[PDB]
Amino acid sequence: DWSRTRDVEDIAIVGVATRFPGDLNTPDEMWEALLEGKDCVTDLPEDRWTEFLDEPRIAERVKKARTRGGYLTDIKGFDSEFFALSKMEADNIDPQQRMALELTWEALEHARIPASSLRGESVGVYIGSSTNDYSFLAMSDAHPYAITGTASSIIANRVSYFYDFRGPSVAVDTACSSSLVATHQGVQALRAGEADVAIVGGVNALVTPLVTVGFDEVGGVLAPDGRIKSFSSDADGYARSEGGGMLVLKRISDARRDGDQILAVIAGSAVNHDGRSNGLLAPNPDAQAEVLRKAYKDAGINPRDVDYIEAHGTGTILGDPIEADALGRIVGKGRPADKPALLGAVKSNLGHLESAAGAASLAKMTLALANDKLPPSINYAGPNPYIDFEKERLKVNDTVSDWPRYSGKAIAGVSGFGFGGANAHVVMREVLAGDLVETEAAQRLLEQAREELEAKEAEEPTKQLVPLAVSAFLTSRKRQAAAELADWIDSPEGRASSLESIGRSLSRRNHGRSRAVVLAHDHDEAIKGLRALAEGKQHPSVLSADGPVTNGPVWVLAGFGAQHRKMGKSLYLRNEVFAEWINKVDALIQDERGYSILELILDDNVDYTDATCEYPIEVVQLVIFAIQIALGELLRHHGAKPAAVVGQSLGEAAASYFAGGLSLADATRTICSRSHLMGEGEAMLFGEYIRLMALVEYSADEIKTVFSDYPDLEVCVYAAPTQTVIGGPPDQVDAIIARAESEGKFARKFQTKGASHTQQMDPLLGELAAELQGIEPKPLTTGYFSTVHEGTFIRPGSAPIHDVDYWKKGLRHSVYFTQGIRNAVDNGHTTFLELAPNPVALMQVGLTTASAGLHDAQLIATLARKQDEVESMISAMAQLYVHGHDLDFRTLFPRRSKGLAGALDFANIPPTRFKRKEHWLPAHF
Amino acid sequence: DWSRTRDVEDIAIVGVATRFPGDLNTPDEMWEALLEGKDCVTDLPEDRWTEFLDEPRIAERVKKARTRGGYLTDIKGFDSEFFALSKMEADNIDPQQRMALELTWEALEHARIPASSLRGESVGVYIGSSTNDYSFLAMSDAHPYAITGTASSIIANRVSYFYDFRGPSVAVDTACSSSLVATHQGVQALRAGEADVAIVGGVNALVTPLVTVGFDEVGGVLAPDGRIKSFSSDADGYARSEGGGMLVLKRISDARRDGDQILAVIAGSAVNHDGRSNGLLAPNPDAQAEVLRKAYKDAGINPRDVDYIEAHGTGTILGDPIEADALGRIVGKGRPADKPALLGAVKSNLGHLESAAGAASLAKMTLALANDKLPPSINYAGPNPYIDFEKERLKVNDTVSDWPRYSGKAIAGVSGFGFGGANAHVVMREVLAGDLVETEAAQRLLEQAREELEAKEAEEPTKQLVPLAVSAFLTSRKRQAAAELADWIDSPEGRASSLESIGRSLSRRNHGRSRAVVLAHDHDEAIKGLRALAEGKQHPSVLSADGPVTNGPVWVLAGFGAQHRKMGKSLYLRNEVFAEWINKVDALIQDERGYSILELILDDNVDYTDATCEYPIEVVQLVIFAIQIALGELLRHHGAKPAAVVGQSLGEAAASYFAGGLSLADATRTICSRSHLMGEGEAMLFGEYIRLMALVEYSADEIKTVFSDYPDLEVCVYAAPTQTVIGGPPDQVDAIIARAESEGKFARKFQTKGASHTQQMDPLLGELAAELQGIEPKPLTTGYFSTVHEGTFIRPGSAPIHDVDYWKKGLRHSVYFTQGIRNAVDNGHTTFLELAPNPVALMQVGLTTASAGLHDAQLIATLARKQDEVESMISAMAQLYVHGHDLDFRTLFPRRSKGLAGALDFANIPPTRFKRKEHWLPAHF
Repeated sequence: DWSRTRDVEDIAIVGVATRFPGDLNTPDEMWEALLEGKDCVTDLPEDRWTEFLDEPRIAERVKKARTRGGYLTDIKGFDSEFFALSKMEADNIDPQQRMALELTWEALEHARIPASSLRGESVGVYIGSSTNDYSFLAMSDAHPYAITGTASSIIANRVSYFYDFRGPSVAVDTACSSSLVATHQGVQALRAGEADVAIVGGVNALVTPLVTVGFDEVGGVLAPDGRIKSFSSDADGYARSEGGGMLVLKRISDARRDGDQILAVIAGSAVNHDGRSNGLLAPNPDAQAEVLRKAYKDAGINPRDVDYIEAHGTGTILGDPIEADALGRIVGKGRPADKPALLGAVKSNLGHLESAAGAASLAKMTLALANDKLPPSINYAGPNPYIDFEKERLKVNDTVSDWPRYSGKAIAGVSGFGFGGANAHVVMREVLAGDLVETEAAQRLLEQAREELEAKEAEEPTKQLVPLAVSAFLTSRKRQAAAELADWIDSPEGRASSLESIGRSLSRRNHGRSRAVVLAHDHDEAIKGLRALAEGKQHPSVLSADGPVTNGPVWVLAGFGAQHRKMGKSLYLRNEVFAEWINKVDALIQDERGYSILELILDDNVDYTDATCEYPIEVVQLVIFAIQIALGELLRHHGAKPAAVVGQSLGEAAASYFAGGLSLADATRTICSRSHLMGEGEAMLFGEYIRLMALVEYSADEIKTVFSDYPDLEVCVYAAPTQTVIGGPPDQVDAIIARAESEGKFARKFQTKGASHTQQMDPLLGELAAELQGIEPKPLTTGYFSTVHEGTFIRPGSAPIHDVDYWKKGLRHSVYFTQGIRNAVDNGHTTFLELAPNPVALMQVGLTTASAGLHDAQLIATLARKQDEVESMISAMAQLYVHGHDLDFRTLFPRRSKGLAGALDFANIPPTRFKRKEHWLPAHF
Repeated sequence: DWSRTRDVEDIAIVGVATRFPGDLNTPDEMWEALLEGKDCVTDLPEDRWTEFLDEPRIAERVKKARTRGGYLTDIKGFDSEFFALSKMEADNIDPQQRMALELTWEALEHARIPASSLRGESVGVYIGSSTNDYSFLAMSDAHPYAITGTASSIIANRVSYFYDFRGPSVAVDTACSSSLVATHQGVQALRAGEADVAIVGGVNALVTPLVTVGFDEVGGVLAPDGRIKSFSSDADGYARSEGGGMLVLKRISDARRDGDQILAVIAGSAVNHDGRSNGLLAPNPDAQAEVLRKAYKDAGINPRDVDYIEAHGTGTILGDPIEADALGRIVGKGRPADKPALLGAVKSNLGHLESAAGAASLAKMTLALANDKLPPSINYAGPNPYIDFEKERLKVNDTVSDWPRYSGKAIAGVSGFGFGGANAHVVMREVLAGDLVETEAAQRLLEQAREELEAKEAEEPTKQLVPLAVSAFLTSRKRQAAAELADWIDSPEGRASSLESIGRSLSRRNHGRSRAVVLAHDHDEAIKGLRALAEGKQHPSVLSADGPVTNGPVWVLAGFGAQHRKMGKSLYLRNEVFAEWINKVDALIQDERGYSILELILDDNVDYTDATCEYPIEVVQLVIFAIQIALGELLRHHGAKPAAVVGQSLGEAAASYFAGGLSLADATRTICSRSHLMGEGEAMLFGEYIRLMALVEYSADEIKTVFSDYPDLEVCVYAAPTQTVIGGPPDQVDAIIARAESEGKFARKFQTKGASHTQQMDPLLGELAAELQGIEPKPLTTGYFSTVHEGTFIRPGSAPIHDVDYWKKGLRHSVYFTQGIRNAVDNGHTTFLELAPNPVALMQVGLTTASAGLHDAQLIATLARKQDEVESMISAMAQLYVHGHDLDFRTLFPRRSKGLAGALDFANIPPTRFKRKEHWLPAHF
């Protein structure tokens, strides 16, 4: 009978913003006032309308009028610096635009949706306004800036400009029901694409008495006392008020997917017109009946099941019976005498907000549905004698009461009728639960580690590290927030939080250009770091910056001499993404070589030297290669992406995969063949043709002059401008070591039996090439710095370069690591990230950057020896976040209890604070 | 690739209204101007802005400005009487509202959709406005009426009030692209229900120089000469203009169903925002590319197939290259160098209509698509050096040219970008052909009649009667239109019309309260009648009235003594609905009695007396009963519906079917059994028990006093207050005839062997009741006047009353025909319609109405003897239409060539004329 004809989604409400009379600037303040039954109407403030006063003719006319209603405590204040506006431009801005910008920010903050994440997205803005009062002050004389400020279209266009919204931006105007119409258009859009999020609301302002005087001149419209008595025997008119409100709307499927908290659900809505009634301003009950029937038909809900109606409630002796009649025809039809539809109006509390009444009504029901209480309707001294509630199945709820839930759930209706004839109705219902629902030995070692780990935790439970993010568009604002946050944490409410809720809440706040992160294990550490961050004092557990870096990060894949007894073990057990990719690489290696690496990573006795019989030279490279892949994909899972990559003789395979030149399977083949061939080749020869490598503190120019006396020696790696790795027979290297010592130059030996990038590789090329057949190089798609091609930068989209000859050249010939780093600095890159079990290449990079004139380079280190594998990747992510690099900070705080225990999560941290300064347009008249 | 993801309909355009500069008040004037390349820009009129002038400070500031653009010749004029507005209220009405009311009327008139037919329907109004200039004049001092007049919401709400629209009524505001946005919302609504017709457009007005001065103060915005040079090397700004336009939109399926002419088709549309660009007023090419891609994706059209683009064309040196760039990215991508997308802008002809540019652009393309020509773009002195048209696959069409039709059809795009960032695009295509597509002897006699009819037509072809309808809200306006229409008919253009096109066009005009109809066979007769109607002179071929009657018509089903040789024959051959229902009744009678009546109707020799062996008393009733059913259903087919019904001893069966008490089959059984039983019963007895009936000029009171001496006599029918039909033995009736003659009272005998409503029926009741078993009386659903229950009115929805005992009582007891008529007059009924082959009961009704004090009763007569069966039902329909009764006058002019020869139909009759009087708000400053 009343089911949907069209298959459409239900819209979800995730945010609310309030700027209503009575200092109701937040939903929490609004909810308390409604329960207490607060009358927010008050006399005209002494400082309002002063521009028109001082003229005896208009002044006495104003006094004769009523001039009593809801007025904002502060309307002139405005934080122009926050919204990037000049004083001259700000002074010529209608307060309607100011409210929209402020309300939009609060709504997203209330919805815990970072405003930065919505930049460039398809977000629609639908706002209702009717009166351009502010434009009258400008024309009293003026500046051209008043054209944009006082325009109605700019009310929404400006919002979509500051927040960078790429969706529809229109300002509707249906008089007293504009807010509901704007909500209707947003709901219809989301059901028909065209957007993913929608900001819907309305705004009004009483800047001049022209409209108020006009209504008083008509007579019988304004109440003498300024109080509304919706559905009462003492109705005598209404009073005009100012304010605004906003809502955030998303498809219920998206809200469930994204983890957003759902406060209420909009099942459907409808709008129509009264047509030819007994005058333009005379309501027509017949049309009101149709829109109610039209709305509930779309919502797929039988009106007999409704529990509460937020009526228009204009306190008119003649217009109230008409509204009740229509409700009885549709809503109050067939109901038992003991199941009336509760009735109420918010205008009794706040007044008649012309273009914002719908927003106030929607907010009231949204909070009521999110909670489980129905606030009363004040100013009810008895039923209207001209309305038969018993016959119409209605009841005016003038006391705090709970939802009857006739149908088992909560359903509400919001109705708003304009004075020109336009009508609208919105159907709302509570959120339901249904809306929240759509290798043998390796196992043996794995079980032992988990049992040992669990047993050790019982003796000493470790305290999890929590990164607390603080950000703002200015450093001064950033540190002010930290001090406010620290004070709240020290308060009993803060002490009663898990310290993971606080991080989760902060991760969902706007991530500005000036960013800071605090690494705290408990509340006390967080307070100390935040207090230090309140000023410029440094702190080991505090990361801070003043602005983002120009260019993206560079990933370094060296993976040489960075192995120890237990690497990749702790993070494998305590992380899933890292373990997942480790297994995938293990399976590929098992297919190729026939053995698993997990038997080595999980085993503790193995130290990769004399503990593994199967060519320790081979396994070491494979384990490092697997770790590099897992770390890179882990960073990708959190949103990180590399602008450029570079490797040093061992990470070329990993670098290719990250860039995109080769697939994971193809890259695994290259490293496996390279590693196995080197291991067997080194064991094949011993004593006769053995050649070892050593490190020498020499430059490229010095190497050419000194290699003349030593013909057989070759250059292997250009680690640093003043350092180089060379290989050759022990006698030649021994002489070089003695020669360098004679000149005071530091040198080493690396104590490594293996030797790559020398003549030993020559026999291996023939068989190496055959094994590598079948690989399919692809376009890079990412910046590259080939150490084998003389450190020449390669742009994304270039032709494939990872052919077989590429790997043979790298294995045999030297690698220009230092040259590539210098070229990257020339292009402007300043942040370098190393993926390895132990950072050893950062020192080499630091020397190159300093030699190139860069001394404040960002050297980020992944897993390091003798440090917890966790709490080191978290720090690496924080540094990327601080310096403006790509990172989804919300991924570090996954939700455990979605829809079950939301109270303990999402702590009540302080909100963003604005510095409001007077901005008004002088006038004399 | 570009096909639709969602299954949605294509929207059709059926009407256009224009109020653009250059006296372009009609599409025909607009189309001619575009072809001629007319520059509608002109200097400021001397009579404009005089209120602000006379002040030296503002006056010299205005002169220093440009003050050159498109201005309306007459803006103050307004026909308040037509729209029911007082002088005080009209003076405080913004011209934007006035244009919307006028444009809406013209659009429906252009679309040939009666505005009266849309009253109470789900019609949406979406109108774009940005500046409330008129409100500044009111506040210079004022009246409260300025609140409604100058409000933006009332621009659309007032339209939906005057025309009684029950759909959405909202006023959008997106600055310079509001008109396109309004069109977008209407298109989306129609695809998602919520409405059946949509009025979309925009309006602007230049009442004050405040906005013009502001732009001049900025500098670099307004052109010094006021001329726009869209896409030219001499672009130096633009000029502001005023005007408005409207369109009528319907789902293409509905337009095809209703016969509406389709001018163009809207495949799809889209809107978005520029986001954070280089300033609020700086356009963003990236967003423009997305909306074009977004729009064509919805339209299911590949952009490479577009043939013409109606660009924004603001004549800005910096904004024009940006628009071209986006077009090249999407539209001009992959095109051959010899297939460019033609480019043009209407702003060059009219100027920059802020909130009405989209309406002007849509109208231009709509006329171009309806025709087969592309108008040029004026002010093109060479391509812009900063735009590479060859590389972007674009061409500025500066000459009259035909559609290239790259894809085989015509496709166009309209783009409008606001100064705040909002953007929109609409895709249009021409209307295609595919869019316009989804009883033996009786036959022998039927063929003879058709051949004889066709043969007779050749000797003398009959001239078809055409009812010409003229109507208006006042008699004076009605007769003024007739004189204008008559003059046009006498003109060569009128003489070149079929005279059926003229009627068809008039049938689709608004049907007001004051209505008139002219029955003309040729043009000369129509002119003579219209000229007579121009004044109060009467004319036999002219039907006129000053206002509708209060209550609905009453249908009278007597069908006694109204048979002749050839009844229902001429209309059966020349009408389909009448023939259809005749056959259905014939089949039912064939099942019951076993013979067909068509053998009698079609036969000419039969005269229903001595020519039919099968009980002429029986066949006569059946033939009359069949005719009554056919006429009633024929009237229903044209929209007529009865408020009440009444019958006289023979139409009770037909009256029951029309009311709804009984089904057609059940009613047929009652008459068949009644007729057959009477025929056999009368033949059963002869001489001994034969009793005949006679008419006597006596009243009911006189009958009671006179029946004392004659015991056996009975009253049969109370035909009139002073007349009565009685039955009895011939001796008793003979004495009554002599007695009446002795007193001078007229009497007759009826020369009828049969006699009903007497003792002869008593034996027939027993068998009559058995035959009638199984009938299922139902609720009436219509007013009834039972002549068997003492003429007591019965309201609709009453319990069934047509049980078996009801028919036995009527057949045996008298019928109170006069009493029922008097009761109907008491209830207020004044129009009586008789369904019978020959009107005989009207005389009886006329006497009763006069006796009750009603002398101007509307007595409408159906088919009459010795008159053409056609041209008599047409007159009956005209009288119902004239007196305000329900009738779809469009059904009398069916379309023959839909989409084939539309030129010869839908003549170019004069349009509605308004009397405009000055209505302006004085101001001093």
